[PDB]
Amino acid sequence: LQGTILQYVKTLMEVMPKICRLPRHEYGSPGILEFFHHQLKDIVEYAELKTVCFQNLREVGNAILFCLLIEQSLSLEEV
Amino acid sequence: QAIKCVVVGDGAVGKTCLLISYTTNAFSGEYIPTVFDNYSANVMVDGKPVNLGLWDTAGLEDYDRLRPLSYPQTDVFLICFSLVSPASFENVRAKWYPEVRHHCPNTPIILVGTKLDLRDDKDTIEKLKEKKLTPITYPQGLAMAKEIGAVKYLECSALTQRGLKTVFDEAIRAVLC
Amino acid sequence: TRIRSFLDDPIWRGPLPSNGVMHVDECVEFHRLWSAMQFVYCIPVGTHEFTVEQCFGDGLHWAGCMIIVLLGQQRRFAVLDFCYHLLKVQKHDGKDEIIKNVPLKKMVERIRKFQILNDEIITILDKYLKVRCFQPPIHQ
Amino acid sequence: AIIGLYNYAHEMTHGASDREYPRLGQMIVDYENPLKKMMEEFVPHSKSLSDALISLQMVYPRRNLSADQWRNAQLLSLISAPSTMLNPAQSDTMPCEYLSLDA
Ligand SMILES: Nc1nc2c(ncn2[C@@H]2O[C@H](COP(=O)(O)OP(=O)(O)OP(=O)(O)O)[C@@H](O)[C@H]2O)c(=O)[nH]1
Ligand SMILES: [Mg+2]
Repeated sequence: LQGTILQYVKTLMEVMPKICRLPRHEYGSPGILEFFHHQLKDIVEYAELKTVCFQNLREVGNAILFCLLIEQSLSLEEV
Repeated sequence: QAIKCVVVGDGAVGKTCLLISYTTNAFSGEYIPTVFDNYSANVMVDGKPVNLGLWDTAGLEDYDRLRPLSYPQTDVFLICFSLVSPASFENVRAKWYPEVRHHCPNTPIILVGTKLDLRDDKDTIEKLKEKKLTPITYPQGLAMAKEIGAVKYLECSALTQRGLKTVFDEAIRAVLC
Repeated sequence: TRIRSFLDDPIWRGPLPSNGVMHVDECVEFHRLWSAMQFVYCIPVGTHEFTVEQCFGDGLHWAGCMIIVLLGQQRRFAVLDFCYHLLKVQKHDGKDEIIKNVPLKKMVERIRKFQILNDEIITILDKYLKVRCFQPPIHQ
Repeated sequence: AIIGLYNYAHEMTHGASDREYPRLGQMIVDYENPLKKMMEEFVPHSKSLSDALISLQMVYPRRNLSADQWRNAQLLSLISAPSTMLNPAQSDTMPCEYLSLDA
C-alpha cells in the first residue's frame, strides 16, 4: 500500500481531470458516455494500469480474503 | 425566474473562462477543451430574482452532432468571438448565426467580444501584424451585430472583468422584455 | 483497523473541501480514481484478450472496496460515480448505440453486475467494522 | 331505521319523543343529496369561499409540475450547486412548500 500502489495512485492522480461534474440527463446516455470517454481518455490509453496496479490490487484482495476464510475455518474447528 | 442561457462560439475564444470568471471571480491560463459544462448564477435584475442557466458548448468541429443537445427551450443565445482573431469574426456569420436560426429561429442573440485586454497589448498586436491581420474594432462589431440581428453587442475580458456583469445583465433584460 | 492505519498519506483523502462540507466537482479523492478504474475496466474487451474477471476475479474489487470503506467514502463513491450515473441515464432513456466501438447495453449490464458485487462487498465490510455542526447566517 | 327505532322505543317507554329527534329527522330527510343542497346553502359564503380559493393560484399550479420539470429544475438535489451547500434553503412561504397536494 505504501509502495508501488502509492506511487501508481500518485501518478494516476495527476492525469485525472482537474474538475469533473456529472452531466445532466438532457444530454442522453450516448453523449454522456462520449463525454466520460473523452475526459478519461488518457487513463484508458495507460497500459500499466491493467498489469501492475490491478495485479497489486489483486494481491491485496486475495490476502484479505485468505484472512477472512482462515478465520471462519478456525471458528468451525473450534466449534 | 428561470433563464436558460446557452453560450456558443469558435474554439479557444474564452467562453468557459468567461463563465468561470463571472461565476467565481477566478481566472486561469491553461486551455482545456470542454464538451458539457453547466453553471448556475443568481442575480438581482430590476429587483426581480432570476436564476441563470449557463450552458457551455464545444467550439471544436468534432462536436457538431453533439452540440444541438443544449439548444431546445433556450431563452437567449450568446455568440462569442475573439477580438484578436478575425478567423472567429468570420466564422460567427459563417456558421453560428445560420445554425442558431436553423435550430432556433425566434431566439434573441447577444453578440459578445472577448480578449478586450489584449486588444491594445503590444506583443499580441505585432504578432497579429506578422500575419497581416488586425484586431477587430467597435464599428465592425456593430456592423456585424446589426447584419445578423443581434439586439446588443458588448465587450468583456475574463481577466480584468471589465464589462463582465453587463453582458448577462442585457441578456436577462432581452428575455424579460 | 491495521490496514486503515497503514493509510496515512494525504493523497488518499486530499485537501479540505472549498465549500467546507465535501468534494463534489474536484477529483482530489481516491474514490474518483476508483470510479475511473471501474469505467476503464468495465468496457467490453475484444474476443482475443482476457477480461478483468478472468485474470483478477473479485480480488481487485474486494481491495478497492476495502480501501474505500477504510477511507470512509463509500457513500460519496455511491453518490459520485461515472458508471452509476451512466447506467441511471441509460435506464431513464433506454438507448443503444455503438459510441466509439463501445456497445452501450452491454456496458451498462456489466456496470449493473459490478455495482451489485460492490454493494455486497461494501455491506459486508461495513457490517464487520461496526458530529460537525454548522452555523446559521447572521444578519448584516 | 336506527333513528326511528330509537325514537319509537323512547316514546313507548316514556310516552314522549326525544327532545332533539325532530331536528335530526329534518336534517336526515333534507340531506339526501348533500352536495346539491350545499350548492344552494353556501351562496352567502360564496364570496369568502372564492376569495380563499383564488389565493392558491400562486402555489397549486407550480406544485403539480410533471417529472420533466422537476428533472429540469433538479428538484431536491444537494449536489446540484456545491458552492451553496451551506446556504439554508428557505422561501417566503415555507408552509406551502410541504403542504399536502391531496389537501
Ligand atoms: N489574457 C487573456 N486570456 C484570456 C481571456 N479570455 C480567455 N483567455 C484565454 O483564452 C484561452 C481560451 O479560452 P477558453 O474559454 O478556455 O476557450 P473555450 O472558449 O473554452 O473554447 P472551447 O473549449 O473550444 O469551446 C484560455 O487560455 C483562456 O485563459 C482574456 O480576457 N485575457
Ligand atoms: Mg469551451
